[PDB]
Amino acid sequence: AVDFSAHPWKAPGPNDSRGPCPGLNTLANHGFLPRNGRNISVPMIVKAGFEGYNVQSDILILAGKVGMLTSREADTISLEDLKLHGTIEHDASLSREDVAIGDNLHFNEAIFTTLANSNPGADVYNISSAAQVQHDRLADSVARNPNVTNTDLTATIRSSESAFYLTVMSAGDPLRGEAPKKFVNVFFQEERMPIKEGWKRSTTPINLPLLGPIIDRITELSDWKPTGDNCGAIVLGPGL
Amino acid sequence: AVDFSAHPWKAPGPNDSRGPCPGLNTLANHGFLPRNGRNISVPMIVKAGFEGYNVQSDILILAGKVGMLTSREADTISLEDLKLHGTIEHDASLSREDVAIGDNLHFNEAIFTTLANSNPGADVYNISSAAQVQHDRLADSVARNPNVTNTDLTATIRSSESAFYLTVMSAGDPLRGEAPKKFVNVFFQEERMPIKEGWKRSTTPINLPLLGPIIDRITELSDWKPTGDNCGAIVLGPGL
Ligand code: HEM
Ligand code: HEM
Ligand SMILES: *[C@@H]1O[C@H](CO)[C@@H](O)[C@H](O)[C@H]1NC(C)=O
Ligand SMILES: *[C@@H]1O[C@H](CO)[C@@H](O)[C@H](O)[C@H]1NC(C)=O
Ligand SMILES: *[C@@H]1O[C@H](CO)[C@@H](O)[C@H](O)[C@H]1NC(C)=O
Ligand SMILES: *[C@@H]1O[C@H](CO)[C@@H](O)[C@H](O)[C@H]1NC(C)=O
Ligand SMILES: *[C@@H]1O[C@H](CO)[C@@H](O)[C@H](O)[C@H]1NC(C)=O
Ligand SMILES: [Mg+2]
Ligand SMILES: [Mg+2]
Repeated sequence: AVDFSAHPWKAPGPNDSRGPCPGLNTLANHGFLPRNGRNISVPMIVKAGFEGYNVQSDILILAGKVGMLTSREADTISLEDLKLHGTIEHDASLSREDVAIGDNLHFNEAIFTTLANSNPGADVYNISSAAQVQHDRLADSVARNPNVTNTDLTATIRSSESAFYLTVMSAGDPLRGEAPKKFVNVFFQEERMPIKEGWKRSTTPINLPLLGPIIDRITELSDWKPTGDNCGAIVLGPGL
Repeated sequence: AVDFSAHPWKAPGPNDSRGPCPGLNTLANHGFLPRNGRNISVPMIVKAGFEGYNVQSDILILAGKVGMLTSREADTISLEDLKLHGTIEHDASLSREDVAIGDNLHFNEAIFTTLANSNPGADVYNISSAAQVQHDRLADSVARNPNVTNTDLTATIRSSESAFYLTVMSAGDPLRGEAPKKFVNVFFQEERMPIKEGWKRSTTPINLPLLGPIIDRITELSDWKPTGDNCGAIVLGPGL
């Protein structure tokens, strides 16, 4: 029984490491991960994701070990390391700019406008709105970034990230693939768990069987096509 | 420093986990890594490679974290996990068969014949012989394997592996890029440190600055050329 009162939100300090991921940033901001954002292992991510969000080890082990590639350390990262373009970090993010034409690390309100204005007339974001947002963000990158990378891999990662905001920030049934806008907006804009606002950790485990169909449905509805070579190669370490 | 007398060679039993890598298998056979070949983390690899071979953390962290992708565990592998084709394990190996046409895991004497007969007339293997062997092994895979994969990435990994046998099994000066055949043959054929034969751990650290030029020279002298998509995508986990 995690006591969320024992995990208060605190804004990061000047020497706290933060990355392009609102999920991990939010866990650090509540002390489920180290508040300094440093020396974070995959076991630590597994535990934090379980405690904070009820996200299970299947997805966190897979994504965590890919994330470990971004650091120079044997078995840890700093959250900022995860900005390394072409490992996980990709163009056509929901709340960050493309690395070739801007800042791929920090929350950007102008970029976030697209998500914030989605699913007009409803009080939730859902699978169809998530797909529309992905379509529109990719169109923006294609229009403004001549170095855009858009592949089967990046498209799948992008749908995974949309599935995450729809499930982790849901009103309590992640299967629904819908989340209150008031929760998701706090998650992105403040990297805070919207506890005041009425959010509670899912009592349903969020695992790959739960996320998989949501991911695939978002992709299907997004009118997606690859760009260029469609090469699914990742960057294997920093510096290279 | 390191007590090699506390690290005797013992042949693996039928249940001991062993992989396609003679470097890690040899460390396990001397107990620098667990003799059962299981529950191995990147920190353990870093320590074992330092103690056994004077290989430094830079290369072992980079390679080790890519190797961790081959298991389902948060921060460990079994050595056999590393056989996963298309993460690190590749066609045109020095001592193993290609997975599409044979056994990509165990030492194979028929395959090893090419390396064993290289640098005729000399008592060492060196950079030019290593390059010739790589050329010949790739030609063999191209001739006989209808699913052969040959990319910039696999070529670089193959040259890295050649650089490893030339440096770790050297007669004490790894910069020379040459190793006694009597040492290298024991390393491959027995996965044993050739201590009775007169081998000693390098007193010179083996790191990426040392290996990089050897790797690049081997590639250069092998007359390597791209043969197709040349898409350097790795497999990011088992079962995918
Ligand atoms: C295994 C652990 C994790 C790793 C290594 C990781 C890594 C990343 C990285 C590198 C990005 C930036 C990609 C980009 O937009 O360019 C990202 C984005 C994202 N992550 Fe995570 N993540 C993890 C876990 C989670 C969790 C548990 C959530 C839960 C809500 C989450 C939600 C998101 C979202 C919504 C984005 C999109 C941000 C945007 O498009 O602006 N992640 N993640
Ligand atoms: C960082 C840790 C290591 C990992 C994860 C690793 C992984 C691997 C893998 C998966 C292979 C098989 C590739 C193939 O031939 O298809 C391989 C081959 C090889 N490794 Fe390692 N290795 C590591 C460290 C070392 C060390 C310290 C040496 C020292 C001599 C070494 C020497 C070799 C050699 C010579 C081969 C070629 C075998 C052949 O072509 O038949 N490795 N390694
Ligand atoms: C943690 O990460 C830093 C790099 O940010 C590294 O220098 C340090 O050795 C790591 N280890 C600790 C403090 O356990
Ligand atoms: C998303 O919500 C909108 C507005 O209520 C609705 O028209 C649409 O059908 C919903 N889509 C899904 C997948 O529920
Ligand atoms: C695996 O290694 C961990 C960490 O060192 C240890 O706690 C555990 O007992 C090991 N398990 C086995 C099966 O040896
Ligand atoms: C390798 O050894 C052979 C035989 O002694 C020699 O001809 C060749 O020049 C050597 N190559 C290098 C790079 O030393
Ligand atoms: C191997 O290549 C043949 C064509 O020569 C193809 O029919 C077969 O599907 C390939 N197998 C794999 C594992 O891709
Ligand atoms: Mg991005
Ligand atoms: Mg192989």
